[PDB]
Amino acid sequence: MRILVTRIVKVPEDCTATQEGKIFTFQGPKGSIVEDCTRHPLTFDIHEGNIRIRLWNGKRKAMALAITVESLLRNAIKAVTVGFAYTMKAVYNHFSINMEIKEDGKILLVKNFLGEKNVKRFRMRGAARVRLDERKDTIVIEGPSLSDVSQSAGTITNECKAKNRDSRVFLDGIFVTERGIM
Amino acid sequence: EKKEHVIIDATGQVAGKLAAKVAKLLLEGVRVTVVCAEEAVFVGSLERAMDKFKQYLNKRCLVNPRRGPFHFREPRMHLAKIIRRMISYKKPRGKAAMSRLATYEGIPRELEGQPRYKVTCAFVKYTGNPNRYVTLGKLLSMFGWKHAEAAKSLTDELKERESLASLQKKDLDKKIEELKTDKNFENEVNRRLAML
Amino acid sequence: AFSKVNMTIPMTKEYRIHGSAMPTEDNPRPQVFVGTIFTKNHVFAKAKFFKILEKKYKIKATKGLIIDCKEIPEPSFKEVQNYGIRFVYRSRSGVHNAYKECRAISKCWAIDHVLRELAGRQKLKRSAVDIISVDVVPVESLKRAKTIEFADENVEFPIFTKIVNTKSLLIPSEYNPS
Amino acid sequence: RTVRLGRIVTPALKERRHTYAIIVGIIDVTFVLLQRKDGEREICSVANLHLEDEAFDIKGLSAEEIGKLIPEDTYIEDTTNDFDRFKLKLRKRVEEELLKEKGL
RNA sequence: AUGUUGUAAAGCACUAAUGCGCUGCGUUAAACUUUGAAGAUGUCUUUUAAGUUGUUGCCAGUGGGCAUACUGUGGUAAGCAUGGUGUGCGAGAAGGGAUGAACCUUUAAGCGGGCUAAGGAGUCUUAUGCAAGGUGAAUCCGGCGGCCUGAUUUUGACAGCCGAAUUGGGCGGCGGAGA
RNA sequence: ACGCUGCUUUUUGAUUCUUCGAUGUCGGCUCUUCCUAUCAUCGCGAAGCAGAGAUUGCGAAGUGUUGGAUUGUUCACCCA
Ligand SMILES: Nc1ncnc2c1ncn2[C@@H]1O[C@H](COP(=O)(O)O)[C@@H](O)[C@H]1O
Repeated sequence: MRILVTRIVKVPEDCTATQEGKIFTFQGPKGSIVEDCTRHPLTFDIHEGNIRIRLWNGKRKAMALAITVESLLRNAIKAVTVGFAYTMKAVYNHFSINMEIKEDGKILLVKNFLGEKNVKRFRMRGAARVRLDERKDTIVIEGPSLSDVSQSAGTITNECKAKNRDSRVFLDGIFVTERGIM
Repeated sequence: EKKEHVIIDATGQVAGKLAAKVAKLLLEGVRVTVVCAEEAVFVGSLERAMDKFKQYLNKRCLVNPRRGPFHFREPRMHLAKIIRRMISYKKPRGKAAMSRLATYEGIPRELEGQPRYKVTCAFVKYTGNPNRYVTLGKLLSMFGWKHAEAAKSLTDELKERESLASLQKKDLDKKIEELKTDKNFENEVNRRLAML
Repeated sequence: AFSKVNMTIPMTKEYRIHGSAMPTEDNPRPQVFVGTIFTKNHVFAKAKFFKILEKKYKIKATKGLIIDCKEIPEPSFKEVQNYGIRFVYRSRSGVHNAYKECRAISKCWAIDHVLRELAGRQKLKRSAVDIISVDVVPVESLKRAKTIEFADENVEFPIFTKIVNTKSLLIPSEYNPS
Repeated sequence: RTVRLGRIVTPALKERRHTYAIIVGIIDVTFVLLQRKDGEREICSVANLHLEDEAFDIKGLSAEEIGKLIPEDTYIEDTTNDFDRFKLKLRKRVEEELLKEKGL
């Protein structure tokens, strides 16, 4: 324990923060973000243009919460300045996996996939667009948010899995291979 | 013989701590109406409150369910039943005390400019779990209550037209103030004061 | 400011006792012992002094003599310092040792404060504890981190508990009772 | 507002909030040592205090150097048996009976 | 003041048992005792304290008991069966334990004035507060400004150049599986 | 394996507290409801899971769980 603990989050040149009662609003040269913090028992303010977080007489579960809230704010800052971009790759043994884009990178269709007549359809989470890279069979997902880019990729991996057969032999699916920058 | 009346507002009030005090007023001959009955709270998590309401629904006379216990899903009817079971209501002194109670979701139209009170010990911020609670309206909407959006509407329209009435009243307090500080005003009133 | 319940006068007291075996004509003028005891009650202090002699020597209360019993009074001027308290205590299954520093305004106020903390953390009454010694620790022989941090000057912190500023049953709807 | 050596305080109830004291010792997060305006030192818990917005420095101040910083008690004894407070209510009644015909 | 005793515990001196080492170490006893309590039980002295009965007539009911604190015996055990010492219900109301033959207080409804006991002081229902922690077995798991013991480190530890604490065993409260 | 700790009230004992101025004593047929320690159907783990067929585990009691020969039988045992 301690009597006081303090954390600092640096705000770079382009980002411009704003605070309306525990609610933080960022705006960089890639979009906006609203990072709400009304439910946490900690103190917020902007000191020398930076974010400051304080905690008085916290035990160990409140100290673990103060460090996780600090690292969600630096994720929201680098979303509206550099962005996020994930890259996925489809692999197979016998049946080619055909992929299509329906809206402006809002829907992703997945054809044959192990001889299926069914057509899987995925909808990207808010403020994320799906694109098509040019290696040979690769897609890219981009947007000004880590929450939506990583949840859209994790759904696609979780839903292509070859039910009821040995997973050591039927190794087909779509995996993440590069977590990068816009 | 008594003729006193009290309007009680339940917005951040623990539901059990308010019911025990409202029932002691009814027994001592006071008329009570509780408004905004859907905004009372239960300390804890929503998973703990749904498990307790689910065991309540299980109680049921197997021989004939029409005789059986009756499970009310409206916030005004459910909170009235918590006050009733604070007291001995089968006896005639308890029947009279239940005649002095009224309950509402939102605020009805007739009680528009009259003052409301809160109970000093039922504020949720005096417990050790401030910011972990469920309102009575969110819990009951998950078992059948339909009119949760029509209750928030009716309350805000009355709040706004109860705030305008305060602006008209405050400005007259300034126009009357300057008249009391006048010249022909005082020399008049000093004459009425002159004839005791 | 008043508190309305007096918290500045402790419940514990201190006594300095001289004792002996009861003289005979086969053993006239026996040996004299002395010690201090923390407890309530002049009467409680004498019985505990004889349970001490009976377990090391074999002198019992029915064959013993109390020669002197003095109560040490509280200090007149109040000031916060650091203390250290040796003691043993009885459990569901045995007897144990402990050390436990703290801050107080006297030796008997410091024992009341240590008992007050063993009642929530280990669930002991007060009769399951025996005090071996109490003394003042200067500033740099401190063994615990909690006392080193509060013993500093220029300490500062806000408080987050609420306050009841009225003793009515019903308050107007927009009043903020804290 | 913070707890520190030299902060002024007042009791919690809003009545009986016309007396003052100063903090001259810190025991733990719950208990402090106070010195009242009269000279007495007492132990109180922070759930019975109301922190004021003025603070001082007390380093070598012994007991009386440190007792001249406490403000004085702002309490007024009362009078006006029944006839004194009858006139004041009499003066105002004529105002509304006049202020009605003037509208407002 | 002066006699009697062979239990509990302990022990191997007798009777009966029990492993090793080649004098020691290890384990036992309702029908074993070299020892041996707490407690019981005789007599003298009121020329010790404190307190304040003898002889005999005429006659009733009763001879299925039960509970409990402590303590034995038989039984895998039982709200089972059967002994010992005290106190109850029986033949005992009233206040309290939500409810109850036997539990805790206390021993019996006249008319007034005072105070307590057991048990309690959000509400049914008469009556206040202050503080510290917190949010059914074997057998396992976590935590704590708790305590006891060890080791490593500004001559740069632990984790993966960095700059400050890291860690092994236990104990006492608390929570979770087994359910 | 050798040992050790539990739960249920469906077996059969052990006991004798209630009923002898009487509580109609086995099985089948008919009809309703409840339990979960799940047989099938729905979802999901492990493998000495290649596929097929099965084996073992978890969530789950909504709905289903038949027709006959021999025996008074409960039970049992065969056929479809
Ligand atoms: N220990 C603490 N350290 C820092 N901020 C706190 C702490 N406890 C509460 N807060 C914050 O301070 C405010 C508490 O004051 P209040 O909302 O008036 O009860 C809220 O904004 C909390 O998020």
